[PDB]
Amino acid sequence: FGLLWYLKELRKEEFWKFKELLKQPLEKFELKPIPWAELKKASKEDVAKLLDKHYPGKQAWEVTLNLFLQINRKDLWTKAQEEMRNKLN
Repeated sequence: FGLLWYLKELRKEEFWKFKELLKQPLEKFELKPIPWAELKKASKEDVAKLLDKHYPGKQAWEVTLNLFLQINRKDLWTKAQEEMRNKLN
């Protein structure tokens, strides 16, 4: 779960916002939000698994990166893009 490598960097309040945003309408991608019942006491590892269950493929990364921007972690956005660009070489 390469997603978890970045998710682990969220501090407590940023992670709470991240989970709340996952349950709300995802208007930029017209995807279905994660049903709220599934995020009851979800740890960082659990969220990484839910992202891969619900938004497999590039979708999970698209969602996660967009949420990073909404919770003011553009540092993590930039790091994730850098990894993805390095994979294209």
